Amino acid sequence: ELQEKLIAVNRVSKTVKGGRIFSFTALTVVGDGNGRVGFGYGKAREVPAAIQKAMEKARRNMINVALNNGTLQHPVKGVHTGSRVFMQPASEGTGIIAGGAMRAVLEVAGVHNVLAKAYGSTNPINVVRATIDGLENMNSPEMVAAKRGKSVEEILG
Amino acid sequence: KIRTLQGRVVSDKMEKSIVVAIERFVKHPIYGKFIKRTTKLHVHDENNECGIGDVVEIRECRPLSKTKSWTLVRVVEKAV
Amino acid sequence: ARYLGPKLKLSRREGTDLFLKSGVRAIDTKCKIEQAPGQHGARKPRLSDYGVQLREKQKVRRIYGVLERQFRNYYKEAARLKGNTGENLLALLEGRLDNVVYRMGFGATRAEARQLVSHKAIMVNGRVVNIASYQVSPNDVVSIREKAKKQSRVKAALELAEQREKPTWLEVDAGKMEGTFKRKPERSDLSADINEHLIVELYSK
Amino acid sequence: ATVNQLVRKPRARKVAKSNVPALEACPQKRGVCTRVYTTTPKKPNSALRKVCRVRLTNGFEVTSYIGGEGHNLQEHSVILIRGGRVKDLPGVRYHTVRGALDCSGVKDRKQARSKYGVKRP
Amino acid sequence: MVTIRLARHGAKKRPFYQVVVADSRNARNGRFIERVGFFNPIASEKEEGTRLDLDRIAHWVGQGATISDRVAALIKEVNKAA
Amino acid sequence: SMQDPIADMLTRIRNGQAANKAAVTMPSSKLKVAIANVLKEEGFIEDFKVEGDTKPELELTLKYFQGKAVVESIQRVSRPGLRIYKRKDELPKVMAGLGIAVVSTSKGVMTDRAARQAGLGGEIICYVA
RNA sequence: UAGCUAGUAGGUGGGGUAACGGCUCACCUAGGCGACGAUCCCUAGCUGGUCUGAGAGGAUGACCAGCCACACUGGAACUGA
RNA sequence: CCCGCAGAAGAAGCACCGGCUAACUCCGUGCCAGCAGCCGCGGUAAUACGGAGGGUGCAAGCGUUAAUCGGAAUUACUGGGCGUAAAGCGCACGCAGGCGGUUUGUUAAGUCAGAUGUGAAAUCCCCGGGCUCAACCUGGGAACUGCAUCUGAUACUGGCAA
Ligand SMILES: [Mg+2]
Ligand SMILES: [Mg+2]
Ligand SMILES: [Mg+2]
Ligand SMILES: [Mg+2]
Ligand SMILES: [Mg+2]
Ligand SMILES: [Mg+2]
Ligand SMILES: [Mg+2]
Ligand SMILES: [Mg+2]
Ligand SMILES: [Mg+2]
Ligand SMILES: [Mg+2]
Ligand SMILES: [Mg+2]
Ligand SMILES: [Mg+2]
Ligand SMILES: [Mg+2]
Ligand SMILES: [Mg+2]
Ligand SMILES: [Mg+2]
Ligand SMILES: [Mg+2]
Ligand SMILES: [Mg+2]
Ligand SMILES: [Mg+2]
Ligand SMILES: [Mg+2]
Ligand SMILES: [Mg+2]
Ligand SMILES: [Mg+2]
Ligand SMILES: [Mg+2]
Ligand SMILES: [Mg+2]
Ligand SMILES: [Mg+2]
Ligand SMILES: [Mg+2]
Ligand SMILES: [Mg+2]
Ligand SMILES: [Mg+2]
Ligand SMILES: [Mg+2]
Ligand SMILES: [Mg+2]
Ligand SMILES: [Mg+2]
Ligand SMILES: [Mg+2]
Ligand SMILES: [Mg+2]
Ligand SMILES: [Mg+2]
Ligand SMILES: [Mg+2]
Ligand SMILES: [Mg+2]
Ligand SMILES: [Mg+2]
Ligand SMILES: [Mg+2]
Ligand SMILES: [Mg+2]
Ligand SMILES: [Mg+2]
Ligand SMILES: [Mg+2]
Ligand SMILES: [Mg+2]
Ligand SMILES: [Mg+2]
Ligand SMILES: [Mg+2]
Ligand SMILES: [Mg+2]
Ligand SMILES: [Mg+2]
Ligand SMILES: [Mg+2]
Ligand SMILES: [Mg+2]
Ligand SMILES: [Mg+2]
Ligand SMILES: [Mg+2]
Ligand SMILES: [Mg+2]
Ligand SMILES: [Mg+2]
Ligand SMILES: [Mg+2]
Ligand SMILES: [Mg+2]
Ligand SMILES: [Mg+2]
Ligand SMILES: [Mg+2]
Ligand SMILES: [Mg+2]
Ligand SMILES: [Mg+2]
Ligand SMILES: [Mg+2]
Ligand SMILES: [Mg+2]
Ligand SMILES: [Mg+2]
Ligand SMILES: [Mg+2]
Ligand SMILES: [Mg+2]
Ligand SMILES: [Mg+2]
Ligand SMILES: [Mg+2]
Ligand SMILES: [Mg+2]
Ligand SMILES: [Mg+2]
Ligand SMILES: [Mg+2]
Ligand SMILES: [Mg+2]
Repeated sequence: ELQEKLIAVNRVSKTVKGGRIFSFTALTVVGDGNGRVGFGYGKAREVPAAIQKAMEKARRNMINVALNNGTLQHPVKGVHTGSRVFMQPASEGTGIIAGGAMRAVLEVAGVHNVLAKAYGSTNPINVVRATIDGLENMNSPEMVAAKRGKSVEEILG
Repeated sequence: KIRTLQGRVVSDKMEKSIVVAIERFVKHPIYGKFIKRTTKLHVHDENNECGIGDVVEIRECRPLSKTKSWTLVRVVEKAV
Repeated sequence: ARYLGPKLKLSRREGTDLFLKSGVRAIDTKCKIEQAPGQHGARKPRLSDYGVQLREKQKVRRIYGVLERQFRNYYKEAARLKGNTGENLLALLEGRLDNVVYRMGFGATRAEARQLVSHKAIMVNGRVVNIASYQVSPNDVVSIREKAKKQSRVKAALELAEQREKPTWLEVDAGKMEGTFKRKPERSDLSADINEHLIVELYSK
Repeated sequence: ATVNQLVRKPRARKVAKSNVPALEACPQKRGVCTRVYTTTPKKPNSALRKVCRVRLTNGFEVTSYIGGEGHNLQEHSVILIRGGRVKDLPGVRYHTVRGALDCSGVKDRKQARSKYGVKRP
Repeated sequence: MVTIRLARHGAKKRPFYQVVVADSRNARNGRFIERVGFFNPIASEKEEGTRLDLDRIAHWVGQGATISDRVAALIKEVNKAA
Repeated sequence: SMQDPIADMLTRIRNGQAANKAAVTMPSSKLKVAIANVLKEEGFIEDFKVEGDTKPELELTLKYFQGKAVVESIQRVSRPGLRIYKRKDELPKVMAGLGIAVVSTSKGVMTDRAARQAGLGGEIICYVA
């Protein structure tokens, strides 16, 4: 269950006695397409080596997401650094209407149709963490039922 | 019933006429906060019945001057 | 109003076979398909996220023979209609008369079907229709008029339609050039290759 | 901030000034033209950029850039002005429309000829 | 004088008349009290052609309203027992 | 200087849950008990009392399911600086109807779910996720 | 733009108005408006709507429809429902 | 609107092709000539200038200009901030104003519920119908987020007595 993909690649510099040496930073997200997501950063001297190094981290750094059918449970914020991020569940129609970086993480997670918007800064690294902070936080009705110790139907209905 | 309006008097020093503020607690269109807005009418009264600083009931009627289309109905709670 | 240029050129740029120059012969093998869009055909494209959406839109346009102004109007109808926006886009395209006339087998190509519709040959529910864009409603009976019936272009073009998949949603008589459009086309019946999701993405932004 | 403060003084909307004072939302405007001349641009560029002062019909006195290679503009000659900064000559914030009125088309042009006002070959 | 007359809407060469209760001084298309059915001369034999709410006509003609030359013909067209 | 007492209650609940604290003492009231009972009845709080005659001290007893606290988020909506009264149909639903909004209606204080079915609106006191 | 205001603010009586009224007079009282923006200045026909927007809003008020205003510029009345 | 000939005959442009943004080479020129919506291209091997070929995008239109909103959560009510980025008055007192601990009353101003009248027609929206189709016209519905009055509800906020 791969469904791996690349959000952004970006070259970064160091500067030393001689001149300045350039490495590359990848940013990949992976998921099964059924409530499992994992971003992995990864950096290296060469570009294709950086994306493997990222993909290896992305597989291990995985988070579970309890989601309804093919969409979110409830509207959710998920702040991180300078990226606010908001995303609403939406109905069985439509598709993923969200920004790049924010919609790579959503489509591989397995949400088929959501509203979304990145406020604040839209740095690819931080907006991907912002989403995963949101999707980790996002609780389901089965969790909330057991949390209070009441009933699944009495809460929902 | 007759369409009256309650209100507190601001002044009565005009001879057979009285000015009355109607405090209306409407909310702000944009910002949602409830503001304490005022409406100063001129009102007719037979003799100097009502003084300064007291609640008064007022009715809409015929225009009887330049301004002053409202008219007194009765007094409720006199001046302190 | 129409393309009227090199039609097999459009298929190499897109990659897949668009049925533009399907015609009498079954398979082409006469253009270096896939690996020669133009002069710089050997150039492997990077192909961005906006690219793949545009390539998918332009494919569905060039197959059905529709321009962007009229195509974007189908999207505006598709959004307002019920169900799924993606499934409606393609359902409205398949409901065109020039497309139905092609799918019945009264035209080797869709452009030939378009010309057949436009030149007073096609007739539906006892009424002549010139418009390729004519939205064919459920439960109709498209047919050819008796003056232009059994002309040289239609009889040869109907023999081609035996090799074709032949839709389930419509039925053809084949003897007297008489068709019967029955129900609205389903997603799973046709194509199973052109992606709708990417075209919905292009227009939503 | 503070909802009471906003009731007392509402949100003042930033009235962003227009780039091009040609006035009354006009697409283009006539210009009598005075002093056709060359000028040097800012730092990384270096050239002799062709430009003219334009006595506009409404009363304004603006510089306008003369696009294309070569021109018929001199001393007077009535021209048409559209909007658009050059971003190189500081002060120049308009473009002469090539083709309209006494400003002729660019000589011997093939590609992009609506811009530069040239007819078919 | 209130009068029941046609309003004339629809496209060029394709008229559609909104029969309507209006004051004589007000323009054809302009101000009215209330619309009271319609008329379509280019309808032909099909489902719909002409409709005219006869209950509201009793409220106006009974009180004091004239009926125009064409609207008087459509009250004869709709009939009382035909 | 102590303008909203109800917000102060909801901070003590929020800040008690952050500190992993068992019980939360505070000055009592009519409206405090009404809110505290609605939170208990649905199941954010696990029991409470109102011990005191002259100077009453309402103490709550906060709930914890895992290491995580039960009250995820709790905020004042209809603060005294800006009163927020919603109508029957315009009543909110917190977390798409799996959290609650405490709403002071004409038939006493109750949840937003109960206010819909009872058929009336009111002052929305606080959202509770 | 911080004070404006003397038929100005109210009363009694007379005249006038299709109609009530400082509408207008005579006398009487000394008010009235004003920081929840009077006065002064600049700009502007107003609405149903239009365009835009996830919506809140923002902008706008060509065409169709309602209301107002004006008719060479400044006045006045006559005629008449 | 319908047939009747006639012959492909009379009927295709114009943006763009360095990143943003779909599409590349070759000559000419050499911080010149010029381009430019933003970054920026040109100093003798230019994908950005001029031409040529080739492509891409729209097509009886296409681009440029101007104008409004959007994106702009860049006036933030929904929905921002103020240690160092722009931003806590130098510090107090204080009238008007905003806000106000707690328990009983009691009204019903706010608030909430219901009901009736109205919110012109068109427009918008949905299901139809009519022009060969569409735009266009058009039937009915919903809506017109409102305002008024009238009857209740008393938790909350206000008024009022302790
Ligand atoms: Mg060292
Ligand atoms: Mg920013
Ligand atoms: Mg009453
Ligand atoms: Mg009342
Ligand atoms: Mg056209
Ligand atoms: Mg050919
Ligand atoms: Mg959109
Ligand atoms: Mg220089
Ligand atoms: Mg009139
Ligand atoms: Mg007839
Ligand atoms: Mg209501
Ligand atoms: Mg008269
Ligand atoms: Mg008067
Ligand atoms: Mg809209
Ligand atoms: Mg929109
Ligand atoms: Mg917005
Ligand atoms: Mg306006
Ligand atoms: Mg006009
Ligand atoms: Mg006209
Ligand atoms: Mg007119
Ligand atoms: Mg009037
Ligand atoms: Mg008037
Ligand atoms: Mg006049
Ligand atoms: Mg007049
Ligand atoms: Mg005139
Ligand atoms: Mg005159
Ligand atoms: Mg005159
Ligand atoms: Mg005059
Ligand atoms: Mg007479
Ligand atoms: Mg003909
Ligand atoms: Mg012929
Ligand atoms: Mg021939
Ligand atoms: Mg022949
Ligand atoms: Mg030709
Ligand atoms: Mg030189
Ligand atoms: Mg070089
Ligand atoms: Mg070269
Ligand atoms: Mg070029
Ligand atoms: Mg070309
Ligand atoms: Mg244009
Ligand atoms: Mg803007
Ligand atoms: Mg904004
Ligand atoms: Mg705010
Ligand atoms: Mg900020
Ligand atoms: Mg500094
Ligand atoms: Mg600072
Ligand atoms: Mg300070
Ligand atoms: Mg200080
Ligand atoms: Mg200050
Ligand atoms: Mg005070
Ligand atoms: Mg107070
Ligand atoms: Mg209190
Ligand atoms: Mg209290
Ligand atoms: Mg009572
Ligand atoms: Mg009330
Ligand atoms: Mg009210
Ligand atoms: Mg009500
Ligand atoms: Mg209406
Ligand atoms: Mg329709
Ligand atoms: Mg039809
Ligand atoms: Mg139809
Ligand atoms: Mg229309
Ligand atoms: Mg209609
Ligand atoms: Mg209607
Ligand atoms: Mg209704
Ligand atoms: Mg009681
Ligand atoms: Mg009470
Ligand atoms: Mg009370």
